[PDB]
Amino acid sequence: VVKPQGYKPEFVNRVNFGKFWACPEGTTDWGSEDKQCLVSQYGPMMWRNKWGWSCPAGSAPNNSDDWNQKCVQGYSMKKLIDGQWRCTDTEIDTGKDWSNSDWFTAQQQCDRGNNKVFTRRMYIDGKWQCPDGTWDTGFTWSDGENGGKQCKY
Amino acid sequence: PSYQIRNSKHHTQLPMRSLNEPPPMVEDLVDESLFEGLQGYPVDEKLDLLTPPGTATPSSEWAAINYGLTN
Amino acid sequence: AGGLSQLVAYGAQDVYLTGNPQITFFKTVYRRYTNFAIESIQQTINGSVGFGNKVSTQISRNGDLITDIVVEFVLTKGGNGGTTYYPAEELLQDVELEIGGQRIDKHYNDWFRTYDALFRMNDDRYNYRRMTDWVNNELVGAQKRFYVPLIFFFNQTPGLALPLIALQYHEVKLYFTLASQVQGVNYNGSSAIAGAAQPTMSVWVDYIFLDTQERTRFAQLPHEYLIEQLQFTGSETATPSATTQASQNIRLNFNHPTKYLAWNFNNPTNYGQYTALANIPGACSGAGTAAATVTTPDYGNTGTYNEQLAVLDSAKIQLNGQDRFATRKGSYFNKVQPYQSIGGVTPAGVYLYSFALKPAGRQPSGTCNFSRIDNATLSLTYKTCSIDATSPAAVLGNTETVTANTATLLTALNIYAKNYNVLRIMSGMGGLAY
Amino acid sequence: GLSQLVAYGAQDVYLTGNPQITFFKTVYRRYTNFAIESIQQTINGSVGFGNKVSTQISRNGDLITDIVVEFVLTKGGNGGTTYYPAEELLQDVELEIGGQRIDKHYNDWFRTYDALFRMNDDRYNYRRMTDWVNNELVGAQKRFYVPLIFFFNQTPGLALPLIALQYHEVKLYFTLASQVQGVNYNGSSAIAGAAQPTMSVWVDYIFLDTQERTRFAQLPHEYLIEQLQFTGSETATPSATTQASQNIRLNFNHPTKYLAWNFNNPTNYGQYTALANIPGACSGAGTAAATVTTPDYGNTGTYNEQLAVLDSAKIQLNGQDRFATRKGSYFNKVQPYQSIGGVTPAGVYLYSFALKPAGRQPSGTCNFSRIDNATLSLTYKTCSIDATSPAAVLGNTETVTANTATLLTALNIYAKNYNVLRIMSGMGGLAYAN
Amino acid sequence: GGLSQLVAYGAQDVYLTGNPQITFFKTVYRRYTNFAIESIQQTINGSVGFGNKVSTQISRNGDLITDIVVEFVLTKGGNGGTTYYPAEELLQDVELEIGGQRIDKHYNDWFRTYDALFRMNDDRYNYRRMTDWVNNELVGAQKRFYVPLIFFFNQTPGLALPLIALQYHEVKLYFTLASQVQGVNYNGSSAIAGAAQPTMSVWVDYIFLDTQERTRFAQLPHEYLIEQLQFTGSETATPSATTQASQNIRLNFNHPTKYLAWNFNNPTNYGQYTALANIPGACSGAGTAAATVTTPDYGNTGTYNEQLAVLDSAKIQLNGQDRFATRKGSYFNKVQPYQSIGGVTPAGVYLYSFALKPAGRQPSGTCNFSRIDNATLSLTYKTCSIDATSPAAVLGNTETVTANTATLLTALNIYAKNYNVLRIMSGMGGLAYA
Amino acid sequence: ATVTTPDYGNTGTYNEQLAVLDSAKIQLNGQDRFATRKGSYFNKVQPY
Amino acid sequence: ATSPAAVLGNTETVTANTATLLTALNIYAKNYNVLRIMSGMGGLAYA
Amino acid sequence: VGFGNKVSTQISRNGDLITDIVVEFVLTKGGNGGTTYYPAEELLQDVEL
Repeated sequence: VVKPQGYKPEFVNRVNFGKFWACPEGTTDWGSEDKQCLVSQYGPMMWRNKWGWSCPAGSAPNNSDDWNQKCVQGYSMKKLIDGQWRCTDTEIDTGKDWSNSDWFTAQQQCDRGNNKVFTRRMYIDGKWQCPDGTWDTGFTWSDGENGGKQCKY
Repeated sequence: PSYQIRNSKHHTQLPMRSLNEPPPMVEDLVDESLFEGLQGYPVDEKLDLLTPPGTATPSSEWAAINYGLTN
Repeated sequence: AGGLSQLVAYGAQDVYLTGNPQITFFKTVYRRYTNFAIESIQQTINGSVGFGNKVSTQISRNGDLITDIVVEFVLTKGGNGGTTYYPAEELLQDVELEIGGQRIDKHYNDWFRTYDALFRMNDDRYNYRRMTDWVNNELVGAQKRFYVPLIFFFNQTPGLALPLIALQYHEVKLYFTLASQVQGVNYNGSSAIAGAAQPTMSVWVDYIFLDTQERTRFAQLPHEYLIEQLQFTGSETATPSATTQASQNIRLNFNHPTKYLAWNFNNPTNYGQYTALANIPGACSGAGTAAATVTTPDYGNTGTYNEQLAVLDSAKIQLNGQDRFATRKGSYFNKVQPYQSIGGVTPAGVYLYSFALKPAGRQPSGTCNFSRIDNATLSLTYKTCSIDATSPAAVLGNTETVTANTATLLTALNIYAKNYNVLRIMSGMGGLAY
Repeated sequence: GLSQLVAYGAQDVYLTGNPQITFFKTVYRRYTNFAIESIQQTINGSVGFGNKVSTQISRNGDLITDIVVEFVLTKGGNGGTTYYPAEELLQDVELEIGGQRIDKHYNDWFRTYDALFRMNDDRYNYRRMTDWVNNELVGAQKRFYVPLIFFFNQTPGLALPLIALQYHEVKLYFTLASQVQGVNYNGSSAIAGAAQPTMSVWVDYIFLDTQERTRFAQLPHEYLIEQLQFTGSETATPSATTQASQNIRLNFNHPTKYLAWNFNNPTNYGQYTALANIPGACSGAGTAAATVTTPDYGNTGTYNEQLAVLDSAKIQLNGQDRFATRKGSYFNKVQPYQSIGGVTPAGVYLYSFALKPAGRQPSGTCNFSRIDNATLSLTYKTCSIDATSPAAVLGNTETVTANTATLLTALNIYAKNYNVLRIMSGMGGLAYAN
Repeated sequence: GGLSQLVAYGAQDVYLTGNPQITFFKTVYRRYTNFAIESIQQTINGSVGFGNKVSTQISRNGDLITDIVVEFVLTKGGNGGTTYYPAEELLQDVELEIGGQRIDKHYNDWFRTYDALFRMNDDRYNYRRMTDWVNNELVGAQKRFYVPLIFFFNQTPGLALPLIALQYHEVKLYFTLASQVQGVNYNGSSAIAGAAQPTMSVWVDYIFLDTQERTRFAQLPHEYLIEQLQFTGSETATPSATTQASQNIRLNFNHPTKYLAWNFNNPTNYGQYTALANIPGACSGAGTAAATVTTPDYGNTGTYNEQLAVLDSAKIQLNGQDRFATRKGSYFNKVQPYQSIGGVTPAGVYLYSFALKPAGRQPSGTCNFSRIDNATLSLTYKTCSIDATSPAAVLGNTETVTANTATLLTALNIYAKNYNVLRIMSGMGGLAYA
Repeated sequence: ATVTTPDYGNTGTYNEQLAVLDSAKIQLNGQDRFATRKGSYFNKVQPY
Repeated sequence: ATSPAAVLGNTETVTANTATLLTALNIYAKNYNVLRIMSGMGGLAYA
Repeated sequence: VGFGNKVSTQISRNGDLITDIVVEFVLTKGGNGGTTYYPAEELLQDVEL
């Protein structure tokens, strides 16, 4: 008899974007080192945190078993920016604020469609800076073939 | 750009050995600039399709023909 | 003296050719390959075979991989030599390719004719005709078995063989539509031929049998294949006339990284007629004599290279209204494009514009991703239909911007686009990426 | 359906990356330093019709490739009387290395080979080098060039390293036909005053520079080469009242690329089809003078399958069907379509065990050294058609042929296989005997 | 079935499938630099007309260039059969200049010789369709012709000319239009009253590179291994009725030469490389009462009938030493291209290759004439004793003789195709060797 | 009767011979979302 | 269209000559959005 | 296109931005001078964006 298999998540490797590394665009900046990028739509509630599983940084819990697929790829959180709990300009606020939703849908708020690794800067501090919740990648609108602006998850 | 972009490889009308017959390289198995009969992916041990450097899998070629390359 | 007198004369200019040599030519290394065998197996045809009927087959899981598919037909002649034109090709009106219940591709009799006209050549083209028509002056009542190869991506190369062994849960099917009428077989123009026989059909699939290590590999691993698909739409031709050069803005409703566009104008009445009829040898039924008519072709000689009888004066492709290339004459698409990109000869009335360096190859070589073009168009300018088709002096002695008065019969326009997609197989199932 | 699948929402965005190669800038490989020279060999024995002669290839260069046998003939009659006469003349050629037969070709093989594997203008140019193709008349004199087709005569990649064979000689033995049609005999009738042929054998030698020449001279070498296996047999001749059938043992060995065969009338070189009173199908065909017992020699070959004698065939291995029975037209038209891409004349058949039998690179073989019972099973057409009545021929059915088709009583079965020619310590021979 | 072949596995399979290296059932692809191709019209400086010299300059619209097609619009000055590749005849020559340096130059005769040797099958036919009238057009007919250029960058993407890297050098083309074109503005020596002047346009296919490739071209130095044509005209040692003339022609060539090519011709009639005769197609009106052997059937000027060729035999000497044994003209006409090209060369056109495959881009053996102080082509002509007006005299003649009209072939054209290096740096380009 | 003006009060009808759709399919992003079906599928079957 | 026999007895793939008058095409799509009301105000969450 | 008919067009995304739009019409006089008044303006009954 041959032993059955579970989710078996598919994870790619982070790439060199010039003086920094980041996860490729169809993927998310999941976990670290062994599992750096998620490819499939769900992944292994990575334990490393702060320590804590949420879920972690860029994915949110779903109502399932098989830890390997308990977080769904492509989300974040309200992430307070300046004085308002807005999603990043390139993110889509679902509307699931928290109070009007159950635990699973309350966490799945920003729908990071087409912006899983990089986003654009925001006119928040009056200076066009990297969103409060992300790392400040050195690229600009003049720089070609790199539409992402200061951002990384 | 930090990429070892090679020269072109077109279908030539003459077979050519790469002058490295004792170590059989894998980059010359898919190079159409030397062979002329047929083209196949290089099989590693236990009949595993080993993709040599420079070439790309069919899914990667589809991603490069639809979405685009990089810099 | 002799060859040595050349060999010894090594100079500075030779360093670029032979110094620090990388290769030789005098010993070929051949590449060891896996074991495989090819077996021709007949498939079951469901549904009734006959003119106008739709039949289909499900390709059995006999071998591990499949490639070449040939559909056999047995037809009889409903008239004498000169009445048919690639009738087996005409009969197979269309073929649909389905994997896992999903439509992968679809070819049409006209596509097969267009494809051949543009991409086959020399003795390949002749041998092809020998398998789809009567080419030895056969007479009425003659019986012949025809072999129509399919040209889906997997029917062209082993490199794209479909991994039936990897499709544990999915079937591969071919749906075949048989034409209601086939010229010179069951109909002479519009007239049915009393006593004409119904076709006999058989579908043959050439299967690849693999050894144990590779069969297992295919059965267990996911597989992705970069494949070709044919996009096609029929359009109404902005029919030209004696006093005018019609023009037409055709929306190119295509998607995907298109390798090339191809098109033709035709008289839908007569299969394969891409040009006007005329009273010049080979251009019409009875051409050259008293009995000549320019309402019916000499079917056996339907194809021609005489561009005078074609209707395209000029054309350009535009993307979102911007010119893709400068406007060129119809003869540019008919003669130069295929010269440059294919290397064969294209019949009048058949046109090509390639986006690819080598459109006939497997390897991508430049594409037009029409999925990114909101409004792609084809702009055609037609020739003036002023030539009296029944008078060779007018037909053979005329200019560039004109054609036959009978060219107004070419009211159909067929535009094709070949593009690249991905067929994925995983864990026993498969279908297309997009 | 409890297996794992992937949504692939952006699988391709994820799988992209940087360019690997650019199409617009070619790098040419630096090659070795060599030169090519055409050198005449000495032929021992008297050359003439029916004579056996031979030549030893002189050690003038290091490696050899192309070999051309020149013949000078004069027409013994007018245009229409000869058919590839220089091909006919070289009845056979045997290749001996170290005293061991490596290969051997026959005039009929050259005809079969050409008919099956050459094409387009190459085939025409070939004909120019072996026949009179511009309506030459009696007494016309021409030099013919018959290229040999041994493995080393087709590619430099298999150049024979005479330099590496210091203890072994390489020889060619050639049998000249006792009669050549339209040159010294018209059918069975000798042509008085016909001249004997002039013959010359040319070998194109490769001169290597020091580094490569030394490696060949000192190192052992293994060349993957192609050998012909052949034997003739009686045909189960069909007749007016019956479809003959025959179980033919295939006495072959080695990993065979393909089998090829033809039926013929041994009376007339190259006649693989029946004769008929239809244009080109017999001497005088189409006129009152037509005789369906003598071919139009200049037009001996044809693509009209109606005149062929094979209805269907299958090959069995170890007594079991290797593939489903297919019609003679499958072997004649489809196999070549799929495997060669040229056009094969009626009466000539192919069944490949290889993906690309026309090339050098192995692409699947049938190892007959591991097969206990290899049998070719043939079914012949009924010889009921009156060849003197074009209507009878041109309007016939799939299962019948000409009454004159019963004259095609000889069957020639050929096979090409891959062996290894090994050279070491100045000596060489085949890796395998069987 | 197929399994019965797979199981037949043993020792002789090891060298074919043991330790497999590649699988034929899986295609491997390469990520190529993204690019696009756009057709852009260049203008012409100077007045276009017969006998005029005009020129263009290729603008930097794209980054690299390849194909160039010169369009001409010509009328027929007579009926079908009066022209022969007239657009090819018209473009007397094209000179390629980069930075003011002459890089190369082609001649109308070269285009004809090149075609005669290197194009073939339907490539050749399609080519003819772009330069001539091949559908029996009549006087007054008008067509657009497309004459592709054959400079090294016009044959392959691999040599796309780097306009991008030539910041300070323009690429120009000088086109000389013949003062007379047969069947267009002249009929033999007579002018055709009312003949129209040609309309001309030069089209260049531009390659647009992506950012990364564009950058490399701008920053990196480049070198290309390219082809050049060397050419001089010589008088033929005209043979006669009573003698076999012979001639030693100095081969004033330099650089690594891929091959030599030559022909003999009648300067009056473009493309005439053979003698005229009263046999079908060999002269104006050949085969009938009106036949003349002073003027060709222009539409059938070319022929494969060697009996009308002038050359008996030839050899090439290097520094007074034989390079190869003397071979007959038929050896250069038929065998050389059999071996080296695979097409069919018309009578009167000869080839001698120093290369294994001269038809390709990759060098495969060259004769460097920069290291040969005195190369000579030694020609022996046939005796001009055959009365061309007597079909039998021609068709029944011998190897060493030809038509009395072969003495009209007073010109000898010798070409040499060689390899040089085009270097690009600091925005400028030019050749490495004189 | 005039086949240029409708019987306005009876404009609607179930007689499909007067309809113009032979067949249709919904294509998403360039590829068939379901196999092509006849106009009567969309008119009669879908709502059934 | 003026001949009942022509209409009533025809095939699946054909229609009336007067069917060419139906030149306008109306395409509708019914979808779901979210209407939110809060603090005395409201509107739709998505485009 | 005709009197009383409604026609329409979608602007392709050919350039990046759009400004001016000019509708061309070809009209003929059904009578002599003095019979028309800005007829191309009258003809374009309405335009909806």
